[PDB]
Amino acid sequence: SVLTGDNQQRGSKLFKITIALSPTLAHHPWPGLDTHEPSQSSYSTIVSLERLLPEMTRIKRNGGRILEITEGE
Amino acid sequence: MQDAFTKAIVAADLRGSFLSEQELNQLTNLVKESNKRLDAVNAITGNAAEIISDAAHKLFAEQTDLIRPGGNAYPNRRMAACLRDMEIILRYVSYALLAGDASVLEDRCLNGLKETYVALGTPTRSVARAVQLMKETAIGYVNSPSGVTRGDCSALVNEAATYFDKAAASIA
Amino acid sequence: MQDAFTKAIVAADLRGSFLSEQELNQLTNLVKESNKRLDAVNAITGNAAEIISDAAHKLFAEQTDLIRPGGNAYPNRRMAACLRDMEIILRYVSYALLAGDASVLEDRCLNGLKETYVALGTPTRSVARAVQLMKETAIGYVNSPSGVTRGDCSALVNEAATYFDKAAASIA
Amino acid sequence: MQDAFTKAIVAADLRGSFLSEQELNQLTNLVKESNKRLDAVNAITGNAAEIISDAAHKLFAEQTDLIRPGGNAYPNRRMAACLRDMEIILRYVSYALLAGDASVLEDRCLNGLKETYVALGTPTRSVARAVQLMKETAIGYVNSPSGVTRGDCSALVNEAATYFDKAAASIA
Amino acid sequence: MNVLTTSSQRGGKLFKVTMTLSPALSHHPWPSLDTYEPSQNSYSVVVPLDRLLAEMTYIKNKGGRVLDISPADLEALGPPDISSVAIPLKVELWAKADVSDVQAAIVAAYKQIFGNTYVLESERLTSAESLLRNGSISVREFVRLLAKSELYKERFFFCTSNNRFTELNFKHFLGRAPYNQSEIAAHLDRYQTFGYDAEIDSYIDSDEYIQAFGENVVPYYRGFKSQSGQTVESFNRMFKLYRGDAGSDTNLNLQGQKRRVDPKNLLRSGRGI
Amino acid sequence: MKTVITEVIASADSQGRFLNNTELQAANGRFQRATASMEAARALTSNADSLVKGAVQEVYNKFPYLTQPGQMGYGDTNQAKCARDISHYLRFITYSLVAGGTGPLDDYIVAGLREVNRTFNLSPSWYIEALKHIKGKVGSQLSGQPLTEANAYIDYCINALS
Amino acid sequence: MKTVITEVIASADSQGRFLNNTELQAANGRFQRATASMEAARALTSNADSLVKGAVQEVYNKFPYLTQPGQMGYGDTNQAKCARDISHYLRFITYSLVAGGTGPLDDYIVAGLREVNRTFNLSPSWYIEALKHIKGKVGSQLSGQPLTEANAYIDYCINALS
Amino acid sequence: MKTVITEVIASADSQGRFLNNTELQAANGRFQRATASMEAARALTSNADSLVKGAVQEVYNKFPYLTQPGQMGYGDTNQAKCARDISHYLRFITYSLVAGGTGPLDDYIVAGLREVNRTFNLSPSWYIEALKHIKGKVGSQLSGQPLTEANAYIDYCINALS
Amino acid sequence: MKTVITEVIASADSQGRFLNNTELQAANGRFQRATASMEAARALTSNADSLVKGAVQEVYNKFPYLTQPGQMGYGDTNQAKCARDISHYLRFITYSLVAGGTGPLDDYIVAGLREVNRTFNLSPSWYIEALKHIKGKVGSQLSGQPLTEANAYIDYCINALS
Ligand SMILES: *[C@H](C)[C@H]1/C(=C/c2[nH]c(/C=C3N=C(/C=C4\NC(=O)C(CC)=C4C)C(C)=C\3CCC(=O)O)c(CCC(=O)O)c2C)NC(=O)[C@@H]1C
Ligand SMILES: *[C@H](C)[C@H]1/C(=C/c2[nH]c(/C=C3N=C(/C=C4\NC(=O)C(CC)=C4C)C(C)=C\3CCC(=O)O)c(CCC(=O)O)c2C)NC(=O)[C@@H]1C
Ligand SMILES: *[C@H](C)[C@H]1/C(=C/c2[nH]c(/C=C3N=C(/C=C4\NC(=O)C(CC)=C4C)C(C)=C\3CCC(=O)O)c(CCC(=O)O)c2C)NC(=O)[C@@H]1C
Ligand SMILES: *[C@H](C)[C@H]1/C(=C/c2[nH]c(/C=C3N=C(/C=C4\NC(=O)C(CC)=C4C)C(C)=C\3CCC(=O)O)c(CCC(=O)O)c2C)NC(=O)[C@@H]1C
Ligand SMILES: *[C@H](C)[C@H]1/C(=C/c2[nH]c(/C=C3N=C(/C=C4\NC(=O)C(CC)=C4C)C(C)=C\3CCC(=O)O)c(CCC(=O)O)c2C)NC(=O)[C@@H]1C
Ligand SMILES: *[C@H](C)[C@H]1/C(=C/c2[nH]c(/C=C3N=C(/C=C4\NC(=O)C(CC)=C4C)C(C)=C\3CCC(=O)O)c(CCC(=O)O)c2C)NC(=O)[C@@H]1C
Ligand SMILES: *[C@H](C)[C@H]1/C(=C/c2[nH]c(/C=C3N=C(/C=C4\NC(=O)C(CC)=C4C)C(C)=C\3CCC(=O)O)c(CCC(=O)O)c2C)NC(=O)[C@@H]1C
Ligand SMILES: *[C@H](C)[C@H]1/C(=C/c2[nH]c(/C=C3N=C(/C=C4\NC(=O)C(CC)=C4C)C(C)=C\3CCC(=O)O)c(CCC(=O)O)c2C)NC(=O)[C@@H]1C
Ligand SMILES: *[C@H](C)[C@H]1/C(=C/c2[nH]c(/C=C3N=C(/C=C4\NC(=O)C(CC)=C4C)C(C)=C\3CCC(=O)O)c(CCC(=O)O)c2C)NC(=O)[C@@H]1C
Ligand SMILES: *[C@H](C)[C@H]1/C(=C/c2[nH]c(/C=C3N=C(/C=C4\NC(=O)C(CC)=C4C)C(C)=C\3CCC(=O)O)c(CCC(=O)O)c2C)NC(=O)[C@@H]1C
Ligand SMILES: *[C@H](C)[C@H]1/C(=C/c2[nH]c(/C=C3N=C(/C=C4\NC(=O)C(CC)=C4C)C(C)=C\3CCC(=O)O)c(CCC(=O)O)c2C)NC(=O)[C@@H]1C
Ligand SMILES: *[C@H](C)[C@H]1/C(=C/c2[nH]c(/C=C3N=C(/C=C4\NC(=O)C(CC)=C4C)C(C)=C\3CCC(=O)O)c(CCC(=O)O)c2C)NC(=O)[C@@H]1C
Repeated sequence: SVLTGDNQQRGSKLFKITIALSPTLAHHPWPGLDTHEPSQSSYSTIVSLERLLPEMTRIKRNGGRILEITEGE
Repeated sequence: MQDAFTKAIVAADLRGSFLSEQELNQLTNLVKESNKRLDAVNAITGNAAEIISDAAHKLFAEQTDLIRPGGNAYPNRRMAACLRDMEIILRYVSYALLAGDASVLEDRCLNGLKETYVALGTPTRSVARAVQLMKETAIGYVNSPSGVTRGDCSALVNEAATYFDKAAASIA
Repeated sequence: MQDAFTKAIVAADLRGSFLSEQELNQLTNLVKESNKRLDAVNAITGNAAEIISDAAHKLFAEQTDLIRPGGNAYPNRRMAACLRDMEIILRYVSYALLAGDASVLEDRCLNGLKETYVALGTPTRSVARAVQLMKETAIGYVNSPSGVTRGDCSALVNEAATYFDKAAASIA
Repeated sequence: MQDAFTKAIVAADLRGSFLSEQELNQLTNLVKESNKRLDAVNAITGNAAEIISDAAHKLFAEQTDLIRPGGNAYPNRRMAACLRDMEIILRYVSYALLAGDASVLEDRCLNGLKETYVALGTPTRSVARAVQLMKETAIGYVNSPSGVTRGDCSALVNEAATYFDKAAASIA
Repeated sequence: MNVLTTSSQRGGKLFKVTMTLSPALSHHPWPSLDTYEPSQNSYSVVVPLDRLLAEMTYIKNKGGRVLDISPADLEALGPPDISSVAIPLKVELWAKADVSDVQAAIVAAYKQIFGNTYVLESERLTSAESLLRNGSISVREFVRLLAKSELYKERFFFCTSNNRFTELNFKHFLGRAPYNQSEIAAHLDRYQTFGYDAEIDSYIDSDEYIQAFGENVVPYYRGFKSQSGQTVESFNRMFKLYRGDAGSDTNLNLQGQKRRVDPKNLLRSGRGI
Repeated sequence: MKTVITEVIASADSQGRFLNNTELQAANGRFQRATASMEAARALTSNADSLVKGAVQEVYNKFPYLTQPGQMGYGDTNQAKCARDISHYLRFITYSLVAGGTGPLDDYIVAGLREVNRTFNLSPSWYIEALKHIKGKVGSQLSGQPLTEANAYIDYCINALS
Repeated sequence: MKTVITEVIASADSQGRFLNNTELQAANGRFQRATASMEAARALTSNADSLVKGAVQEVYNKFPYLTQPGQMGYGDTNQAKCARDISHYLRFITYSLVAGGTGPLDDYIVAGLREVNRTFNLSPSWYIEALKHIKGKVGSQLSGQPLTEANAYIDYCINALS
Repeated sequence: MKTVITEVIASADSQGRFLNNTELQAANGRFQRATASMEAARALTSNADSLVKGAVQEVYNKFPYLTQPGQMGYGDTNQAKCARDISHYLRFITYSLVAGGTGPLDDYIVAGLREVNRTFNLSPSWYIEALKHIKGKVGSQLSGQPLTEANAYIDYCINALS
Repeated sequence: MKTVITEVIASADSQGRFLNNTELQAANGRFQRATASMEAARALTSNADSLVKGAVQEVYNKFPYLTQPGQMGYGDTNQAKCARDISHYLRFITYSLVAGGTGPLDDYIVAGLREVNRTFNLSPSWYIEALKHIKGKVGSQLSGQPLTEANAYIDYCINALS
């Protein structure tokens, strides 16, 4: 997701992370095995340096892996 | 407590006004029906014992478990209660019918009845059922008397129903 | 949620039985009125804005103090809320009217309403008043429409009333 | 119950100790003021009726709606209550003033007051107002008496205020 | 307790009073020191309006003190219907969402995130809405912006105590009610050191979030239906936290921000640490 | 609120018994009476205003000094109040006629009458005159039972006031 | 003894107040009704005997076995009693009509009914039939309000018995 | 807690009336006396210790056997307690003087005195001596009203103990 | 009758306990005050008459219309009464001072005040003026505590009357 502006109101240096998405990370609210969306196999979210550690760790434990990290700007 | 007349008053009071002529005409006509109204009540009271007796029989024929060991109408003690309760509800309904207002029945009996029944473990469902059974029997009498001047009681009959139903609903 | 049909079903279910033929005939008839029923709803929705606008004007003409500093409809912020609320109640009422059942209204809207109003310090009396004011205006439209095939809507009109009144009562 | 003296004791008790000489000197001086203290009380009690009468007049001049049909001070019955209440609060305040301690006031009087007012639908705001109105009038007398030795009562006057205010706050 | 009649036979609004009993007020007829019975430390009576004044004064003149008074009409009312929260409903924001679908997620998000609390047009947040619908923000990220907004702090966090703000958060961000004091304590500490922003993050960051309503699903009420690792009491708590539809979390009401879940109830489900 | 109908219900309820013949007889009494009562109310309601003017006025004639400055009757506010009050009394009386019991009167007017009056220094006497003057006027527009009813209630207040 | 008149007095007395309009209305009801009530009583009083015979009889038809030896219906003494009793019930019913309240019935017949009946093993059922049979006969000699009144009271007992 | 001031409030409160002259008179009494009371307290507070030693001691002289092994007076723990106790009594007496009422005494010392003493087999007698011995010493350091006050309170306990 | 002394006895008696120091303190208060109280009484007693004349008079100035024919103030009988009454108030205030409590005032005058006044249509207002006028005069003959006392009691009535 291309950042239209700095997403985060609280301000630090912001990094764009692109992740391969497990079904767990974004299960659809459906009966049977939850399926992450087809359209976005790779969600891409800008993240403040402060929240970057948590976000990564949570991504890691969930199947999905970091395709690539890029500074937001 | 409250009744049709008193009620209208109270409303009028908060507006701060004399009664509207329109409003009088509600009461004026209400008066006219009195005689019918009364006989209706009289019919219930006259047949009371029966109404209940009847309803009970039917209630227990249907829900045989109530009267089985482990059920709620067993043993005697409980059974007695259950009969007593039915009666009460009836009594209140009648009261309302005369007043021409639900208030008395709801405040004196219904408000909190459900929860009581719940706490005890009485199945509210069945209670409601009984109330209906009663309703039908009661109407039966109200609507089919002998030696009364023949005419139309429907208006009253329906109001009667409603009262029974408020009961059924709030209990249920 | 619930409505006339579903309701009757549920009742039938607890008895454990197919629907009684008598009971079908309630629903059969209910269907027939549909068209009338619908137009009623349509009339409310069509006039919504107005209904409220109107009722409000009258409400404030009566209880001048609500809009005075220290009153409950002052200042703007509060006024806004009060208008919003009126509308909501209306919205629900309409819903009910279509469903042919009070439930939706009771569960979403009325349930807890009194207590809220209390906690806030909102004078329940006035709220109730507003609801009635609305009622009358609303009926006004339901009952006097334009381009509709002429017939008798009373049955619907009364049911409408009842809904409004349940509202008035539970709030009050 | 409690009062200035008793209080200091209690504190001392939990430390497990005789009273500190410093602490005695609080009480010693408190005694000295007695005479002033007393006259203060006397002034309130002497003028009681008036204090209230006055405050009320002003209260109703301000909040006209209270006395209008639909308001909280209408009808007579309610009005009576409202007067009675004011008085009570006063009574307590006086008590406190003599004791030299808020407690009595808080525990007997203020405790539960707010909630009552809420449940009834009495507007707490207005109640608080009345309390203040009283306060001012009362001070008026405390501070301007007849036949009393001229001197400074401020210390007492302020403490008086505080009591009134605790009242106002907890009610509000 | 349940009251069985709303009004006295003579017309009169019954009020239910609750008090802490005292030995003077009721005592066993035994020899030795006078004791009340333990099970009635908090006693409750229903009194007409007329006797209310005298009854309350007597209670207070003895060692009693009035825990609370409440009209018997409000009391002796149904526990709130759970019809609408038994099955929440659930909103998904698809990618390439229509103008309308985005709207409907926004509304739902306000409703859940703010409690039935009304949000005025001036209160609403254009900027964060603007981000949703051109992409760039998830539903989960929007939710994090709301709970960062002043509007949110003004209502739930600046009026009440942290202990209440916690459960108030538990409800908005997870349907669940809180389970065990441990949870309340951890949030209180996190708030002291990290501060308000970290606390908010930790709900949205937590595994329950994402495991349920992970991303791009507006959060919905999980409680009221059986959840994993959820004490039973929690289910009763939910009935205290959630009163009806058209019941809210309001700072606006008299003594607006109190604690629905008495601290002793939390301690029941699990005491330790 | 005390009306015939409410009372018998109450009595029945206390004993825990169905409404039997006894009570219905009573009810019958009320409602039969109503026709007269109702008539009376229509008459008072219509002439309300005029009765009020006349009364207020009367009071001043009866107690000239009230209109002097520094008194209670003096300055419009007070006059307005005085009007209001008398109108309120009339409204309750009309209500009572219709309700068929003193109920409405008792609860609005009578209960707490004394203390109100004491604290604001309203002299019962005044009200009374108002009423009397009224009674006199009513004694023209009405006749027979309708009249009788009107009186009863008007008096009931006189007695309560005094 | 509970009659309309006694009750309103009682209610007035409890509150500590003079009889006001409320109560008189009620009283009025009792008096206007009386004319019908009184009529009914004259009718029952006259046909008493015949009603009684018919009733007693009925009971036996309804419960043949009673007349068999070793039973309660058997031997004249018992029959005499049975007659007496029904006659007593009738007298109280007449008394009530006139008094204009259930009073007389309550105090003589009803209070203690159960225990008496239990200790002597009188089956309510019997009495009931008696009454019903009566009611049926009365349903000829009377008409309109007079009838209605008679019924009310007769029933009141049925309900008490059952 | 019972002091002069609390009581008059209580009495006033019960009847539901304002503090009038009657009560203030009483209050005044308490305040006038205080000066003497206060003095007495300062005197006891200062000599506390010495009074205590002397008392404890006395008791042993009076009841030699207590100090023998296997008795209560024997072994330091007990002696410590014995000291403590007497000191507590003195503290309450000082508190009472200042409070201007028996209140403090009643609630701490007196209420439950008996049962405590019974269950632990403390003989009232002992305490008493302690007190008496004290009273005697106090009868030197004080004089006039100050003295009188001290006595009153000391005694009050004697009476409660016995 | 409520005086300081009676009350403490009462309170002592209720609890079932001996008069302890607490109550005596209170008593003492009453006695110390008496000297002032007594003085005040001697002063009122002496000037009685003159105070009375002045008061009665005042009332008439304040309410001219009273002296007009057909009013209450009119015709000697009434004037005599009016005098008497105020003299009764004067004698009883004096009694209270001496008794050292409101007691005498309460049962003799305050009790039943309202209803008496209602049934005979005595307007409290009047009395009040009388008192006020008095208070003003007394505010010359007396000074310091004696004065203060006199006031207290005079007022106590004002409050009771209003
Ligand atoms: C009968 C149709 C059904 C039934 C009834 C039932 N009720 C109880 C117990 C109680 N019944 C009541 C109800 C009332 N008491 C009142 O005063 C009023 C008016 C406000 C009502 C309607 C109450 C409160 C009790 C408890 C007091 C008592 O026992 O007298 C029972 C017995 C259960 C028990 O454990 O007490 C029963 C059986 N339940 C059924 O099974 C029927 C379907
Ligand atoms: C309606 C449920 C059934 C019915 C009623 C009915 N009643 C009347 C007329 C009267 N009914 C009464 C009855 C009473 N009046 C009283 O004062 C009392 C209590 C003491 C009663 C019970 C009276 C007196 C009348 C007037 C005429 C008469 O002789 O009955 C009517 C006729 C219409 C009217 O209101 O007058 C009707 C229809 N009759 C039915 O067939 C209905 C099923
Ligand atoms: C009743 C409040 C007033 C009224 C209504 C009325 N309507 C009809 C008949 C119809 N009205 C509709 C309207 C709708 N049907 C739908 O499906 C919808 C939503 C898409 C609407 C708005 C229709 C289709 C009919 C049938 C065709 C027709 O209009 O003739 C009637 C006639 C009764 C009947 O349908 O059997 C009436 C009376 N008219 C009044 O007089 C009332 C004031
Ligand atoms: C007057 C300034 C305002 C006002 C007062 C008001 N109060 C009531 C009713 C009650 N007030 C109380 C008060 C107390 N409860 C306590 O415990 C204490 C302290 C110990 C007090 C002072 C209580 C108990 C009641 C209820 C019972 C009663 O009969 O009073 C009312 C009437 C409420 C009603 O609806 O009947 C009123 C009017 N309200 C106003 O309008 C003023 C601003
Ligand atoms: C304070 C608001 C006003 C004020 C007070 C004031 N009073 C005194 C002195 C006394 N006042 C009393 C009054 C009483 N003592 C009692 O025992 C009783 C109850 C029966 C009362 C009512 C007394 C006895 C005294 C002592 C003698 C005297 O009156 O002078 C003073 C003097 C200072 C002092 O502390 O003694 C003062 C200042 N005077 C003001 O200026 C205030 C308006
Ligand atoms: C003693 C081993 C420990 C202790 C006990 C203690 N209890 C209280 C006060 C109360 N205790 C009870 C207990 C009961 N009341 C009952 O009726 C029953 C049996 C049915 C019990 C067991 C109660 C109710 C009270 C409060 C009221 C009363 O006096 O009855 C205290 C005093 C508390 C106070 O501050 O008043 C104490 C000390 N606490 C200890 O110190 C011990 C560890
Ligand atoms: C220290 C002076 C005394 C003391 C404190 C103490 N507190 C706890 C535990 C808690 N304190 C709180 C209270 C709060 N809730 C809030 O919202 C706020 C801010 C407004 C506070 C202060 C809470 C929730 C807890 C629970 C656990 C936690 O740490 O958050 C303890 C620990 C004991 C326990 O958890 O059972 C202590 C020691 N108590 C003392 O002994 C000191 C005299
Ligand atoms: C208007 C007729 C009267 C009035 C209303 C009023 N309401 C509030 C505040 C609230 N009103 C509600 C209402 C509802 N919540 C719901 O969800 C529903 C049904 C779904 C309803 C009807 C709620 C939730 C609130 C609280 C949140 C809010 O900010 O509104 C107020 C403002 C209260 C305040 O003190 O801020 C008012 C004024 N009051 C009047 O003056 C009219 C008589
Ligand atoms: C008219 C004969 C005289 C008069 C009267 C007058 N009344 C007041 C003030 C009040 N009057 C009442 C009376 C009622 N208010 C009610 O709610 C009811 C029951 C429905 C009654 C009968 C009350 C309660 C008041 C108090 C405050 C208020 O205005 O409501 C005044 C003002 C006196 C004052 O100082 O408050 C007056 C003057 N006016 C005249 O000119 C005549 C002498
Ligand atoms: C008639 C249907 C049956 C019958 C009756 C019968 N009755 C008794 C005994 C008693 N009957 C009564 C009844 C009353 N006496 C009263 O004073 C009153 C109130 C006014 C009533 C209703 C009483 C009290 C008795 C018991 C004492 C007595 O001997 O009078 C009997 C005899 C029973 C016995 O054990 O001796 C009988 C048989 N006889 C029939 O043929 C029918 C079966
Ligand atoms: C001294 C004259 C004799 C003596 C006494 C002694 N006392 C105890 C034990 C207790 N004494 C008390 C007394 C009080 N405790 C209080 O809280 C108060 C109120 C302030 C008093 C007066 C109590 C309660 C105890 C019981 C337990 C305790 O630890 O205090 C003992 C010990 C006996 C035992 O079995 O514990 C003794 C010996 N000691 C002497 O030397 C004298 C003979
Ligand atoms: C003086 C301000 C006005 C006045 C007085 C007056 N009084 C009466 C009648 C009575 N006076 C009293 C008062 C008292 N009697 C007592 O026993 C006591 C307590 C010790 C008091 C205060 C009483 C009881 C009466 C009524 C019966 C009696 O005759 O004693 C009247 C006569 C009124 C009448 O007869 O209806 C009058 C006129 N007279 C004036 O000029 C002033 C207006």
